[PDB]
Amino acid sequence: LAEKRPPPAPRLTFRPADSAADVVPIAPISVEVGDGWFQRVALTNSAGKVVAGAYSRDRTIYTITEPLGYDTTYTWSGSAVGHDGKAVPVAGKFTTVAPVKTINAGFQLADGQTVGIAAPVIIQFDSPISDKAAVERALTVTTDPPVEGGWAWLPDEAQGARVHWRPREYYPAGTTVDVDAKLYGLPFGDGAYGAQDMSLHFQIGRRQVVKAEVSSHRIQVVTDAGVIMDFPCSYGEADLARNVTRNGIHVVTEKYSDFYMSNPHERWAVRISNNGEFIHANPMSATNGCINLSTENAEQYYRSAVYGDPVEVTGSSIQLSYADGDIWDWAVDWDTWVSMSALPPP
Repeated sequence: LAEKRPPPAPRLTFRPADSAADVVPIAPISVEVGDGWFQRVALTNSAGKVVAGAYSRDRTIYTITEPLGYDTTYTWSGSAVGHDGKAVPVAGKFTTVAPVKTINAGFQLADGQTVGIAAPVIIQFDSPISDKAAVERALTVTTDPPVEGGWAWLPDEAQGARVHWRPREYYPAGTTVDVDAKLYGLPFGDGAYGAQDMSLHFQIGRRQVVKAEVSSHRIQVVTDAGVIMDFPCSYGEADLARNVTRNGIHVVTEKYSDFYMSNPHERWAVRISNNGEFIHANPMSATNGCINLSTENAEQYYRSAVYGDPVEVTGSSIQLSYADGDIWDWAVDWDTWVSMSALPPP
């Protein structure tokens, strides 16, 4: 009487497909239907935590907005209505990748920390890294004002790989810094995967430069206010190479009102290298390896020093090197720094 052909059943498309394994936890997750709309859709993990997602306006595509765990099986549930009014089930599952190890990371600065104009940004991993190149492309640095700088890999330590970021010149005073590392779901190398996304905000403090000419027996501290400290001092006399204040731009890191160090008890000490070079107080009259001040002067200097303040050392036979230990970043040419990037340069 009135004959014809039955019309369209809905057509579900899962990205990722049912029973997929080794799914990367930051891949795009979705279920798309055709010839019909979604009545309900929801995705849960093995423990029944509902994962937040979102429909498309047409309500024919559902998508996950938050990223997933590792080594976790997720399942789909819901229905989509066809032109019938016939509801059809939306049901499926997949398991995310389960890496050999999650490699972590951690900046050596805190959020909101205020530092000197030569502060490097140091990320320290808790493992070696096959694809250093890939971990780098995840990194982003934003400064205000904008400033030229660059990532660079140093020799893996006993904790693991490490990477430093350095602006080519000093930060302008007051510069805000915002660094972002998108490492979650990131294949570091082999079956190892990045622990988690990281981010850091910090600011550069007042411009303060130290001027330390070994032959002058003087040290100067210079700021926006001008020379604010000119002190007589004693440098390391180049008679034995254990006892020469190394040459080049140093960076202040630690400081102690009172410390006890059984070398390779200080007062008002400021560390300017992991080789054990300090600016501090000690009984003298101008030699050694440090930079000696009167107790009174060392105290004045000390109270003004700040993590990341540069100390310019000049006129010395022995350049500051990797051998001296962190921070040896500013004691190499920009081109050689750029060379240490795991990606090729502009």
